[PDB]
Amino acid sequence: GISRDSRHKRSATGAKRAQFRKKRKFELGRQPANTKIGAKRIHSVRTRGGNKKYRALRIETGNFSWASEGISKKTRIAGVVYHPSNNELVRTNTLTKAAIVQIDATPFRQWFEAHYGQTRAASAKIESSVESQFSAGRLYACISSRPGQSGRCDGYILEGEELAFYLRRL
Amino acid sequence: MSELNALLKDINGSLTATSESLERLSGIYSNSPAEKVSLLSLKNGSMLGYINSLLMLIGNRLDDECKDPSAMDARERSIQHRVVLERGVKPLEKKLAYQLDKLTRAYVKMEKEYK
Amino acid sequence: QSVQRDASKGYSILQQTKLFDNIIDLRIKLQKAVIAANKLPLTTESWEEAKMDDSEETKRLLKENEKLFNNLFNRLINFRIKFQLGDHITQNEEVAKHKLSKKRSLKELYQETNSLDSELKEYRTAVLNKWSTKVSSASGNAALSNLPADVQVENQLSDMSRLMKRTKLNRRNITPLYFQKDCANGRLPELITENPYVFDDEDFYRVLLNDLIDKKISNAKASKGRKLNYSVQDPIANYEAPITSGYKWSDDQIDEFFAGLLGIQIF
Amino acid sequence: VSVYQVSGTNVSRSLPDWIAKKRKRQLKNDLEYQNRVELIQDFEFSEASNKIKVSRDGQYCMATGTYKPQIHVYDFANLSLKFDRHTDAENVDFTILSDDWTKSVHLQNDRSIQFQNKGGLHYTTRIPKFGRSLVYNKVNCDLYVGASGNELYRLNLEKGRFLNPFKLDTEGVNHVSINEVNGLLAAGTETNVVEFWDPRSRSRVSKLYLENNIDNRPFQVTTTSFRNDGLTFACGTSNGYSYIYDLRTSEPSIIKDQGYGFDIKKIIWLDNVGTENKIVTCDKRIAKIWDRLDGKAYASMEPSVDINDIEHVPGTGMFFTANESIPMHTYYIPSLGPSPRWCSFLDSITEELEEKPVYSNYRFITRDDVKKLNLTHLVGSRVLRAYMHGFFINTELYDKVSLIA
Amino acid sequence: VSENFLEKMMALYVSSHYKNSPNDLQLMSDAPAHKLFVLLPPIDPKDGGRIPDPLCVIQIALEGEISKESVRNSLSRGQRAGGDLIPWLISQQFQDEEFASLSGARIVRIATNPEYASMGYGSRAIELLRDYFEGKFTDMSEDYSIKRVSDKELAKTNLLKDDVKLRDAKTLPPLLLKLSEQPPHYLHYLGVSYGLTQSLHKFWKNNSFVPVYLRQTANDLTGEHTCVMLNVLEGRESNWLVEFAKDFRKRFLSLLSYDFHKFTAVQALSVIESSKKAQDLSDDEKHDNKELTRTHLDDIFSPFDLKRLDSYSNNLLDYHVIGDMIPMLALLYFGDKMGDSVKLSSVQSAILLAIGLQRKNIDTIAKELNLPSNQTIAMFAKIMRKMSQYFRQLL
Repeated sequence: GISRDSRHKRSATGAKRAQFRKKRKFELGRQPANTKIGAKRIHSVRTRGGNKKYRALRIETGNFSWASEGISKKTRIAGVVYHPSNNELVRTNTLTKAAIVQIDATPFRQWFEAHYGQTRAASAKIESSVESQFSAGRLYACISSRPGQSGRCDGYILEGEELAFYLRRL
Repeated sequence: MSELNALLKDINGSLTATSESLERLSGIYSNSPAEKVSLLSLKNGSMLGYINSLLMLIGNRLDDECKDPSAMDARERSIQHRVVLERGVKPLEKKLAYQLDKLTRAYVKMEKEYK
Repeated sequence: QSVQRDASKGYSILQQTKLFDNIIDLRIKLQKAVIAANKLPLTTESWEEAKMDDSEETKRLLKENEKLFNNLFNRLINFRIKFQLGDHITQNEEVAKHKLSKKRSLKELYQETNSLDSELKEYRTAVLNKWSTKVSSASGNAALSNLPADVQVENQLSDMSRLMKRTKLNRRNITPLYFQKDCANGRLPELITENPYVFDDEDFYRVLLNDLIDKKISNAKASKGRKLNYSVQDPIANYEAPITSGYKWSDDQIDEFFAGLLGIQIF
Repeated sequence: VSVYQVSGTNVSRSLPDWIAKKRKRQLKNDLEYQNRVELIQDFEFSEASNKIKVSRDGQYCMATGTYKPQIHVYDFANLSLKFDRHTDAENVDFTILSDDWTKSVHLQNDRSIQFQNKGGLHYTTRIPKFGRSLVYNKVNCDLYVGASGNELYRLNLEKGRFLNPFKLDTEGVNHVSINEVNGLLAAGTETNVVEFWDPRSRSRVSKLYLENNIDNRPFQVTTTSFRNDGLTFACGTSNGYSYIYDLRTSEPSIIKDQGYGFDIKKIIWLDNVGTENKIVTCDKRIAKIWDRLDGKAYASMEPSVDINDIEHVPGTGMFFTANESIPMHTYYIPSLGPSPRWCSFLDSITEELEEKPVYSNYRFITRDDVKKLNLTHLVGSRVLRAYMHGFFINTELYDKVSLIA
Repeated sequence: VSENFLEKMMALYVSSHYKNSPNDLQLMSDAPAHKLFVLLPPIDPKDGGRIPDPLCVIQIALEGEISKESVRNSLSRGQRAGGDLIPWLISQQFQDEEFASLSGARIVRIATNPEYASMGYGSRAIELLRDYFEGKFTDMSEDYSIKRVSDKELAKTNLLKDDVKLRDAKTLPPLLLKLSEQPPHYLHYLGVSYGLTQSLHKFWKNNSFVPVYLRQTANDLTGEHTCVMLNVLEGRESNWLVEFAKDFRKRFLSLLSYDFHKFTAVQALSVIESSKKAQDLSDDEKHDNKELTRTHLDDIFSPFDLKRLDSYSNNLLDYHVIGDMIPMLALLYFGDKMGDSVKLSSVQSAILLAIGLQRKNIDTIAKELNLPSNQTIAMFAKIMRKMSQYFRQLL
């Protein structure tokens, strides 16, 4: 039933276009895959051609990157904190690209201690807000993946201007 | 440090804060026609007295002379005050309990209505 | 109008009840003193030896000790007098005010304690009689005519010997300082585990804690439908039919029950 | 009390169901697979289930899925999936208007109310703000939709018109419920208050401020349910506290807390089963059965997998749970009542059922909460019995210690 | 004011009753034992002393305290003295002389407003009753007799000049009295007499009354059997009720088949349960059920009979073949000789009671419980299995 055809839309002048032809498979549409937190249910999709798409209905772990330190770890997802498009997705804890979420800080903290030998000093200096988040034990992260396409919830830690932006939005 | 001195410090620390409760408690009562349940006021004065017998118990012990290490005068008063609480008051208020609960709830309901 | 009296007494009861939790807090805080006091020496030589262990140290604490009790207990005897005045326990208002004004000594402070106790004793006899008569009448025990409360107090007070032995029980196993030295030297006539000199009110102290514990528990923009459109949506028109029977209760009972939702001598 | 799992995954909680699917071809030789009996054929969603509801006729049931979003309909008389229908978006809520499965309304997460007739999807309408619950008024035939915003949406099926919306003092409606005998509606606001509104008029009869002495944490009203008697009213909070109110009086008659500190997903009154003074409270992990009057726990329901919904078959000891697992679990408790008519010989095989049996009786307290309550010294004592990460304590002692802290 | 207030109670009293007679009015005013008692809503101070409407009105009669000598003389003569219904009936049925001496009160009638029925007002009134006679309403604020016309006044008045006037309002006490004001009489029990209906039986069971007697003759006007239910007060001895309850239970169980076979199994089960609640009232263990002995088991059932029961549990036997054991099994189970080992559901007990004691056919049970015959058979075969296991472990 979902279609992407522009024909059903009326013209730029506002003229109501008549139905040229029946809906076609090649201009089909599919639903949103409303990914949520929990023990990782996924499935595949057969798309146009021999290609396939992975649909993450639920996922509790994701590969998140500390860009400032240039590292990446797999960590458990805490919960959705802010989504710019719709707050209901935040209430429903729906996982989607650009969604602001909370993640465990255990692996990042352990790596920081390992590499820097600190809980040399100048390099160990990082932002104050991220240090506060470490003290809390949870980190604000932004999902850079599209779970409803690739089946992955990859993302990155918020920092600097973006972190301040999403903190003040919070 | 000597055992007596550490003990004496504990008594000193014990007393100084029993005071601030005492001024605080005396302040609120002095802040308070309303007639009180005369049974309870006895159940007050008795257990005031019990605490006082405990204080004369403490005081008699503390005297470096200790003519009365057993502090028998403090003992008997503590007995009398505890006696009245446990068997005189306690059964009577149990027979009395339910309507006291009915009166206090009535006042609370009235105050909630007023606010 | 009787509601006002009923409300006022409830306030008095409430004020009356809070007063205990404040005093029971006083007893709770004093609990560390009685335990530590029971650990103190017993005989003059032990006190001197306790003093000789650290002479200069033992002095100011003893002065800092002695000064506070005179301040604690003197304020307390003032504290006691005003109640028995205010609660009508003492009938001589002028004498009570005179006692409050004057500053009293330790020996005199003991005398007031004896008088305050003695005056309270007559109050016990008068009080315990009245309610026992009332409860007896209220329960039909008057119709029947289970001892009077005052009689029970008198009888068990007559069983005076038994109750020290309960007090003298050393449940906590407190050993006062230099107890062994006093025992060896024969300086403790009463002894010559139950200790006559160690006082244990732990069973009672716990009960008030439990009672205070038990009390509080019981007390405790147009697009996408984003604006509202009231027009007819024909597909849903007449999707169902209303049930004319209505709600099971009558409307009068209904409109009633919502009102109460969540709140010649005639009388 | 004896509780039986008629159907569902019987593997360890940590073990996922799809791994068992790989194991199924391995264990085809094992006898227990042959001996295992299913109640309804295809009583599973490809991935998971959200909500489950039974027709008032009692010969049909309705459920919805995650992928593809289905609306399964199972015929109890036929013990099979009557049909399968895909939906454009994931369903949030639905109610069955008709006696049979023919006429239903489903509230989707795309803020669209979609109406299904026996033939198919009839019409889709779009509400201004996203909905949190849906309830139908049989007397007036007006669909009321709770919403994220303060205003509560009113749609009148009879006139095909959307009528004026109720305006609420606070934002967020979560759950809405209607008393069939009074008609009073309770809206479970996000804040710790429930608003009571007159159906006949457009008026707030009153608003009740829920109060919890034990926890000072803010809590939200998750669920609301009226009793058929119509005088008692139940509330579910986000903190796992269930409140039953005699609606005439402000004070709560009984306060019951679930144990795990999680949202109460559903409350069901077990009047029809017999021994009417019984109530079911459902959290994500456990659905407990207890007496409204005594508060005593009668039976407890502990699936390995989280619960999304609970439904009871009227007049029987049968319960249906909409859950995260591929197979939705099915429970039979003989003591409450007889098995359904269609489940004639379920009784015959009660020995063959699993008969699953502390956690319901005791109070689960995480390690961090133990620190908050300064109960670290009791770790290792009989008072605190450690299961999983939480130290189980008596409910009375928990209310005790909380008052000190 | 009394007239208006007076009318209002009978408006409540007559409404509950079917066909009231004016004679009861003379009973209520003149007879000494009857006391007039009313539940009222909260009095709003702003209403200026206007009398609220009666929500519930209860009629009690003080009965008992019968001289022990009088009991034998009347019992030997078979003559029933007027009044004191409950002492006489219980004494006649149980031949107990001590009960008549006991002081009690019969709740003659209870009346609740039909529009407000089922809201719990009746339960509240009784729950407050049982507190009053228990003495829980004591006076907390630190006379009600009226002077009678003197013989001097009567002698001084001539018939012609008689000024017959209403009694002066000052002399009169208040129309309504608070409980704390008026002391109660010392009572041992509260008793009732009513036709055994499920709603009423459910009502009184929730009120902690226990059964003592049921008339075997149904009342012709109603077709209903009157049930006598009794509740003892705290602080009073409780034993004699417990013995009465056990006897009634044995009496009831056996008599189910004669004339109460019409009763629904659910209704019969409730009566048994209500009696068993009386045992739970007695924390004392001096009077307790006796577990069935092996010797008694052998006397009751022969070995072949035990083999017969086992085969049915194993399903190697037909239902009709085991029809023999049923009444004995029902008696022993409901006699509680089976003990802690054997327990059953409410439906399960009803089925066993019906075939065993109401003696109905299994199909008759099927229609009554709205269960198809197969489940009743299957659920029943489960019943027989558990006892067969119970007999096995005893052996």
